[PDB]
Amino acid sequence: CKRSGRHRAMVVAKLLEKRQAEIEAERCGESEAADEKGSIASGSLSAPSAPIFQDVLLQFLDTQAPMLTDPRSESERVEFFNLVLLFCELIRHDVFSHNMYTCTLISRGDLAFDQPRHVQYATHFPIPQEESCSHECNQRLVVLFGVGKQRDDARH
Amino acid sequence: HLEEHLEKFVENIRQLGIIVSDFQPSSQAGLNQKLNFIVTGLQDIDKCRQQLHDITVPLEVFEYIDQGRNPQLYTKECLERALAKNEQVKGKIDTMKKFKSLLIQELSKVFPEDMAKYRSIR
Amino acid sequence: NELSVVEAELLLKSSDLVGSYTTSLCLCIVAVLRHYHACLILNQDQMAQVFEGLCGVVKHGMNRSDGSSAERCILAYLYDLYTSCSHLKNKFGELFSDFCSKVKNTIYCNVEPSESNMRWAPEFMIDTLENPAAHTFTYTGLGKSLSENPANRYSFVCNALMHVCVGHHDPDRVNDIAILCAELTGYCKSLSAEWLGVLKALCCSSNNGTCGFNDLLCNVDVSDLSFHDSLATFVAILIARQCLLLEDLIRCAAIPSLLNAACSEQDSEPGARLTCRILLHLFKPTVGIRSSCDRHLLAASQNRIVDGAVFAVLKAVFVLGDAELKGSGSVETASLDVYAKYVLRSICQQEWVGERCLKSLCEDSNDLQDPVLSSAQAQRLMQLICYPHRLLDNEDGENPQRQRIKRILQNLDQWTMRQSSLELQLMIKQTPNNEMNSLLENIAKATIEVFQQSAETGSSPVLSSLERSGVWLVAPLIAKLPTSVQGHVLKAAGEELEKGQHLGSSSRKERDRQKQKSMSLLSQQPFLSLVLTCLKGQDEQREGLLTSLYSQVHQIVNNWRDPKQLMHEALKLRL
Repeated sequence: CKRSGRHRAMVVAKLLEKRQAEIEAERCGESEAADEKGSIASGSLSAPSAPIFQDVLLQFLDTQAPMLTDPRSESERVEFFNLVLLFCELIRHDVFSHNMYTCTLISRGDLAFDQPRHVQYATHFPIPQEESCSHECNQRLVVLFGVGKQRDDARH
Repeated sequence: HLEEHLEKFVENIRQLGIIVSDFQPSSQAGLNQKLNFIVTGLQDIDKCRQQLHDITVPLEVFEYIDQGRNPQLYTKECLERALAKNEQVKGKIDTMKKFKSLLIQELSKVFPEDMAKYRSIR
Repeated sequence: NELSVVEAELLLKSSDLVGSYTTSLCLCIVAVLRHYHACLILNQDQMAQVFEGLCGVVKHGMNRSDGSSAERCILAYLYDLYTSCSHLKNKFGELFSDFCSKVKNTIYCNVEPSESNMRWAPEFMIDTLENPAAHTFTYTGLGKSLSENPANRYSFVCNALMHVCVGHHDPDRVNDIAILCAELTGYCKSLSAEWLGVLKALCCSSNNGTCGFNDLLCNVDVSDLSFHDSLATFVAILIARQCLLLEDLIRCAAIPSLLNAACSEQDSEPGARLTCRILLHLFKPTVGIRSSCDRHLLAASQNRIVDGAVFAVLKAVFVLGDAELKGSGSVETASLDVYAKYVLRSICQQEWVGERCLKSLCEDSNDLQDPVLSSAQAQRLMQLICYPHRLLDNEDGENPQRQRIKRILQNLDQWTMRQSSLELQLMIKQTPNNEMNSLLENIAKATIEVFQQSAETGSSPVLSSLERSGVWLVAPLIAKLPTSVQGHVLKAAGEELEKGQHLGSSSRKERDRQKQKSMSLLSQQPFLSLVLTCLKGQDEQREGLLTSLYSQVHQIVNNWRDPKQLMHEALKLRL
């Protein structure tokens, strides 16, 4: 909130969209050749299912928001304003492991049950990946907000 | 109708329970089993409602949706074959029309008297 | 980028939209793209087509020399992307060599301006100035009249200032008369060199002859302070097309108005207020434009200017708040001393100004090298730069510099790292060469209470535990300080370890609790981290801190005769 300018916000996403897939992929192919050790490694098959990628960095950022949904306090508003666009451009450039980024918020969404912050997270995070797949984008937006068809009028 | 909504809620509850059981369920994981049982009960109620409806379905659409075929495209081939056979019989009828046209003019040019008599007769 | 194919396709259909819809609304695309130039210039693949796309649209305009302002400003932005990237020099370097001389000849009208003494008539060229609100005036022929005689531009300026003040102050009408003023000024090549008087005579109202062209003061009122909101917006659109250069704007406008701001009586104290308003909105009822791009043209046009004038702006703001005024007359009827201070705080209330100044002082301390400021008056000045919404601090004591140190160290965090460290490093050059001992005792008593407050925080995640433990933070701040500071505090850290044993006078009850605190100071790894950086570059600092290691090693060999191995690492740290 002290220093600002979203030219910095574009840099950190673009410092890390290509670095997460070009220095770990050198060691991923080393792991891709030596990942067949019995039934346990065959039962997992982590490397051939998806390349090894930098992950679980989302858990450093979900803790630092007790009620970060308001403009009544001026410093944390631009903190929250930067927070959602930074979360947007990680999805835009595919910076993060979005295969497991989605599943953690599914697990946080499922095990959640003035609203709690994990409900505040998935409601207000902007995903720019549109018309990709209905089984990943469209069906995720429906099930994350309970039961009730009054949300279709705002869709209208 | 309400059966489709019950089936959609059943699928949503099953997906939510699958995602919860896949992760480490810290709370009462019996709520997921209760949701699955409620989904099964809603499916049974939808089956009873459809039994009151008495709706019939053939089995070919089952392997079409096994391939993943939308019902709209099955209706596409249905309307397509209907219009194609309609065009085929229409073309056959039109060829029959021009054939009897050459018949009428040939019978006129070689046999004028009886053709004129039948024209009087109809 | 692909309007060039649309322009090529619709050239044969030949509507009125050729050169108009793909160029005037292109500037709206240009204005947003200039405002986010930093995002486009960052990645070097998408922008390569942008310079290719912008060239192909205006490929019938590489050889312009007498074009319109909107035609020039987009090609100025074409020059802006070319100048801000060396990799654009390679692929379209062949079509820039002819493009370089024709574009820059419009901008290179840098000369001493015309000092002609024509007897100013307040009626010259009355045909356009009678009612310019109507669209009956064709704007291609108006630029021909301004080009043939330079005095037409002078008289157009004089009477338009009468219309904005006498007429109704609607924000929509003044935008339209500013648009025609912006396009006609940029219609010809050398219309930017004749602006020498109006940039001074609109504000300098107590000279009467040094500026010339006395009709500027004559035909309009001065004491009215309502139409200058429209005037500041009018020159903001005017400067957004680069019609006002900055190589001689200081010689024309700024420094004549600096002497007439602080050193003026009520004859130009509203004129001193006019100095404030033309510079407050230069970089930051109301003129509410419907176009959101027009509210963001000045932020887009600010990329070509630098921090070489903001310190000169804030220089005269202090002196306007320094020379006391009593004849004023609560926004403007009060004194301009506090109103200059209102400008001083509201400039740094903008979050852009605070970060841009602090990075500049981290680059070089020559931004605030002016010796016009006093000691304590400059001390509060960078505290506005440090924080805009801060309280005004108390008056000076015997040690005014020491009290400025103690306030910033009571509230230490990671976010105020550099502005605290900037406050220290300005203080070692503002202290003259006769009294570094005055600064040495200033860093004596203020840093021993740091040693007490590091002990006081010790007595009573990572980042949340970091900000409560700013003794972790002050050592890199000490690490920025020169070697005289660390050598001096080793004397200060030496003496507090000397008194640690000597307090209590070897008591059965009073020494042991003090000796408990003395070995506690050994226990906190801040205290070793404070001094391990200090052991580099010291000549006489052996005897001070080792007095603590005298009595601490003596008691533990008697305490050893009595958590099995926790003391072993407590013995490795003294090694």
